[PDB]
Amino acid sequence: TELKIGNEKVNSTNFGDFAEKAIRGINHKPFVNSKGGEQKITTSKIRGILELVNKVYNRVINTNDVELSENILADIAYIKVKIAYESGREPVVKDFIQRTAFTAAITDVMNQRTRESFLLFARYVESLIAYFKFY
Amino acid sequence: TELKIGNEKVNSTNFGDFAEKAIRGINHKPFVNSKGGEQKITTSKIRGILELVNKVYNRVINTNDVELSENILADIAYIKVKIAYESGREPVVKDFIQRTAFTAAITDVMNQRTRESFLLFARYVESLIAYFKFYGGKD
Amino acid sequence: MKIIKLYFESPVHFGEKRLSESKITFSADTLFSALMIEAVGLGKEDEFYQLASNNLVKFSDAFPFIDQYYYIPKPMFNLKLFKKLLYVPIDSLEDYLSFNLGKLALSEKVQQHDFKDSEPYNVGTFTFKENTGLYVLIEQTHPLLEELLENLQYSGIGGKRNSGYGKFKFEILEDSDIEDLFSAKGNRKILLSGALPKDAELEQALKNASYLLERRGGFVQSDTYATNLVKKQDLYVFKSGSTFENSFDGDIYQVGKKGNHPVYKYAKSFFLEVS
Amino acid sequence: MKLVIEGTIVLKTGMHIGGSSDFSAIGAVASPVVRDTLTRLPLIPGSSLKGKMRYLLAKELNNGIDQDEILRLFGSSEKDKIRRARLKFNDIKLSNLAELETFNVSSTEVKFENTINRKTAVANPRQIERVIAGSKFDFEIFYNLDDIKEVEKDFENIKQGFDLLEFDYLGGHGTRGSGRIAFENLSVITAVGNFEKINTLNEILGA
Amino acid sequence: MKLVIEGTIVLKTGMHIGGSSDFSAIGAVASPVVRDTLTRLPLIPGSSLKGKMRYLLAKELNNGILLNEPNNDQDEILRLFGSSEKDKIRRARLKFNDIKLSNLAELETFNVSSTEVKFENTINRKTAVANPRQIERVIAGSKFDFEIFYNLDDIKEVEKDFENIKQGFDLLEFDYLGGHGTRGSGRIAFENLSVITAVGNFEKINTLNEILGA
Amino acid sequence: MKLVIEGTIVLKTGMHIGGSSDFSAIGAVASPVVRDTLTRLPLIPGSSLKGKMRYLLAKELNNGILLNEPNNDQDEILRLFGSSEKDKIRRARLKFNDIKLSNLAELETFNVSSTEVKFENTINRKTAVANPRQIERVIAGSKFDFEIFYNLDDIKEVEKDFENIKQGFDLLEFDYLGGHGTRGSGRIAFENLSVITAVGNFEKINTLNEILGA
Amino acid sequence: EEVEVGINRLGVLRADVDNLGQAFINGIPDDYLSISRTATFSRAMSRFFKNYLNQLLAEKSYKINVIYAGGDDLFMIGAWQDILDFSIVLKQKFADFTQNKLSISAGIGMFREKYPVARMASLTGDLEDAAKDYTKNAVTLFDATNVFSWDTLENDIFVKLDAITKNFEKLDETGKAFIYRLIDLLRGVNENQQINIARLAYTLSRMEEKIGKTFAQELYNWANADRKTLIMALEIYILKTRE
Repeated sequence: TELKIGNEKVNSTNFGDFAEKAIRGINHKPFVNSKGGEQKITTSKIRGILELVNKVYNRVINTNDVELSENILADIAYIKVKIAYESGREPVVKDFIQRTAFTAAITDVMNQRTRESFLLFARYVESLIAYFKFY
Repeated sequence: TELKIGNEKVNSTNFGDFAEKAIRGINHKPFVNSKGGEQKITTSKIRGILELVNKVYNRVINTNDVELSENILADIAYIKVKIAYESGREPVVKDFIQRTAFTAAITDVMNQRTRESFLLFARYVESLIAYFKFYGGKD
Repeated sequence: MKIIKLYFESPVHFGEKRLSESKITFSADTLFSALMIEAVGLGKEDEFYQLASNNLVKFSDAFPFIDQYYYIPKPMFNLKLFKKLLYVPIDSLEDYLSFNLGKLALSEKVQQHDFKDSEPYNVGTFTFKENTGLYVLIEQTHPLLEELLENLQYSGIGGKRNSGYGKFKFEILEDSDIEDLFSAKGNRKILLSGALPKDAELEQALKNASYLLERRGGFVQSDTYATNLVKKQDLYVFKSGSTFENSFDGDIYQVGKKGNHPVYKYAKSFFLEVS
Repeated sequence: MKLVIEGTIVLKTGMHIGGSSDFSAIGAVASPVVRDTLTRLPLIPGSSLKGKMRYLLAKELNNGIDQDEILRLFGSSEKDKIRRARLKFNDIKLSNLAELETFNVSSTEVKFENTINRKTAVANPRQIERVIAGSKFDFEIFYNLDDIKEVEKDFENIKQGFDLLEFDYLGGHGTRGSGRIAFENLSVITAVGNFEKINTLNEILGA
Repeated sequence: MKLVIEGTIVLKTGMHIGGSSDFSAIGAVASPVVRDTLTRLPLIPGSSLKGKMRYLLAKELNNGILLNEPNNDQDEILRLFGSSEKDKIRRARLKFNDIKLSNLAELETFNVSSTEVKFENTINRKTAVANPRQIERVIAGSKFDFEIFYNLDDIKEVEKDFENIKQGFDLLEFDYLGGHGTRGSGRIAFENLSVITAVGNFEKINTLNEILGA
Repeated sequence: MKLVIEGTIVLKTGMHIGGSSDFSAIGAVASPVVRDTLTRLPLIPGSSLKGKMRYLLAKELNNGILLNEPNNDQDEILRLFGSSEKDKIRRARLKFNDIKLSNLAELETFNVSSTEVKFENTINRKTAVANPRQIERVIAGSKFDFEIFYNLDDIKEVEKDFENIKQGFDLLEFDYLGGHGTRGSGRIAFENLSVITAVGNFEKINTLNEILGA
Repeated sequence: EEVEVGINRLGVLRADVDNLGQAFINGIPDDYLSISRTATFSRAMSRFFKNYLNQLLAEKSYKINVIYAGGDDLFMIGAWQDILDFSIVLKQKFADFTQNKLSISAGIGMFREKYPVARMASLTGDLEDAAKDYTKNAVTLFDATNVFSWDTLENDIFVKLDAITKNFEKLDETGKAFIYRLIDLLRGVNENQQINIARLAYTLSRMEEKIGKTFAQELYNWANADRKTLIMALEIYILKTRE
């Protein structure tokens, strides 16, 4: 219930508000294009990010063990390499991964190795989808 | 037991008439779509919002303490982000939430963080269901 | 002149004739009978009866009182002249020349039987509300009366003992500004106990008398009276709020002859003199 | 002398007790519990406590044959022997209502029962109102002492009745989950006067 | 002389029991399980268990059918559960007790609440249209630690009384306990049955404790 | 006596069933499978099994059609499943249980889960605008041990009662059980059906067992 | 056991005449006095009570036993379905006998058949005494919480019982679990109000296709306007539709 991501703590009370203020920061200084101009992350990229999390979430949710499976931590590493691929593909997903501390959260999920930490990470990510679709 | 949501303070004496007035303001001044026509919020999504509240309202009933546990507040913050997400996809439910303020009510629940405040919120939301079905709403 | 306020923790039961009724006060002979039953309890019977025979512990009967107001029954004035009224304050009577004590109830009980049917019975009662109760008035207070009163608050005034009604905690809180009414001599007397004058002074005691006879007397309890429960000789006293010109003074009549120990009945006057 | 038996009635379940002459509505509970006529707070009659102790003394004392001690301790009105009741009971009101509202719950619950017909399987619903479990009724009992030589015997046979009541109920529909009591911190203190050997009474109540 | 029938009841399915039938939310779960209003533990009454024990025994102590009133049925059942005739009245040698949930902490180690809501519906044959009901029932695997008082008075029938109460328990093992049982709820199984005296040791508690702990 | 019907239910495909009582991700499966609330195993409720075999039996016992009410249908079907008609309440002779999963041991030998997720969508037939959804359903090859209690009270009708509970099982063999059955889910099968008396031994237990395992 | 229609309960009645004590404090004044005239009033009242009430209970064959007779004492015991509707015609007959000058305070309660009649008479005399001071014309119905004036009783309840009886006997699948649920939400609105009125509006909406597109509107506006006179109306409908 901690997720000390890079600088601070988001618990299971304000994960939505943290996603809200993160996205609120995004759509007030949107990423200036490398060719000059403005763009937003599109819905399909951010939806693929959510589906990429929720493939693992479906396997995690129905197992009561607070210890995450050793197979699951491998899939969390695969989340890391998939967002690395997409993030290296385009700059808009690069700083969307940078700004919302996605890699920091996923490393802290490796570090804690608890189900509830992953569940609150998935809580956070679906709140990112929620407040992105709200704007 | 106060919950000043957007314009008034709703205790356990003046919320059902407020929900009645808000819905009566909806079904006589309805939402005009961005396509040309008139759009009313469907029964299925407002009921989806209703049992979205209810699946933690069933846990708040069997508690004695007033300060709710972190499990309950986690589910409340989840309800808030789901209200935002379903609100984001279609604008009809978006200004249903913005017009009858769930979001201010639910964040006042997130501020007071007390059992009786969430019960008052739950009675407010179900009374919105009630007077939505009653005035104008097909049965 | 002294006050004995009685604050009750519980519903009480003062009957006239039967069990299912109740009233809201208890008369002077009830208090005297109770106190010398307690003196039987501690072996100071005859000294107590002589102390009440020599008129050192003459006392009133119990009256309703609410917060800092003490009441009496409406004096039967035989003037030219409210019929649903019962009590008026003792410092407010002459202007006659806002009342709630409590609520009566019928708490209703059974006797269990093993193989026979269960036997139901109802007990009338009255409940004093919060800042209320009863009080009596004595004259020339006595240490033995103080010794006997504290044994009565732990054995129950009232009718039905030991289950579980009449119970109280007494307090003197001696008078300040009501004994002056007693010392205020007047032209029209008011009785304040169930008195019966002796036969010598009875016929002179009706010059303007506006009395009310009231039968008193019931069964007799002891461990050693008459080997079963017998009645007592019913004796016929005036009602409390009677009104006179000729002051009498009654006495305490033995109504028990058949049982080995006697049975007494306090009936002597306790007057309030007004205009 | 005259002694005070003090303690409390910590309640483990039930206590449907008594029953009033109020008109039973269709509605809510028919046959409600007994409550005070002014304050409307739930209390037990002291007669029901007195009668359960009398009954549970009666069924066990002289087991095989009323007796002396069932009249020595609880009064008699026979045609040959009449005895003053050595005990003294008061009606016991609900005490810890302040901390029975710290759980934000009512003093009295309503319990929903029925029978079914064996023949037709048609149910027959009743509502019965009873005080909630976990009530604590602070009680006081006084003692009409009149002989020093019987205090220890009386106290060992009322403490025997004090524990025999814990395994039975107290009033109402007992054999269907009601009325079960427990007795916490029972003690004795002299009302007036001064008794000398109060230690054995106080320990036998604390035992 | 006055015994305590101590054991437990485990839940293998379902078991919705009790319930104020006043009104839920629009909202939410209809017909909740009755709980202890103090501790918020769902409990079985003594009445539910006693009625189900008396119903099944009077099917078996007949043998078979039961089209009877609760009073005029048997001798060995009236001896145990009581009767209320005018003159053939028998005091109930049993005393049932309210039975609250005991292994709440063991459920908390599995991190689930002590009850669930079960979504059920009904399909109209005319229209294939649902009718959803939400029924709150306790979870399976909850243990109900219980104690039943047996106030002994006669010695010549203790063994018969305890062996028929044992067959009452193992008869209730093959039936539901309250609520929507035939729809698959309420199945119970009894464990660690034992009887222990009030004070001291009475006599022949070993024969009773072996006919009970079978 | 009492008859305990024991067999097992293998799944041939799918079996999405129920609906929780739990939060769903944005994400992922809404309408998940109905599970045990304690051990998180999937279960088919005995109510759902009862509803489908009751519907299929009441359908077949007329001619293959029905539009009546559950309390207004055949005498045999009320004799098995029960009624609540205001004059005659036939007490239900059958008694189902919730059937939680049994072979989690061998399904973990394959290192597969207990349940799959079904990605399945809707295509607008005017605009070809898709709409996806995710459905959780149980992995095919799962075995459920079920147990049914039957109140042996009559003798003349038990062979009649076990000829059409077998026929009810055989009718539900050719049909689905719960959820999206007309789209290919919930196909079940039955095997190792055995009847065993709970206490004692009914004498006509052999002719029931071959009318059961036929 | 003759009344095999409603709930097997026995009702008793206590009554007296309003303002009678002031009627004898100052009977007839000076200026329009002969001696003989005021006696005719009292003999007309007394003969009205004895002869007229005996004839009235004779002509409509009521299951009512009678104990007292008078303007201060009246005690009748009988079936509740027969003394509840005798109270309104008693009110009408004493109203047009007095020519709408002197009225009735009455008290009616409902009792178990096996019950001590002394307890019945005391409890219903106290029930009337609750309605007596309310003097004013009033009758209380079975409890001190239900005290209604005569016009309120007649008009309000006996059309909001006649409407309930007229409508719910037309319907084969509403009576009477819906009436019990409606009663349960109606009697509990006294402490918390907008919750129960909102659930009431929702559940009147959802029965509006069965109980009627009109009938739910009168149930809603009656529950908003005069709901103490409808909870008693549904209660006595339930009591007279028992078994």
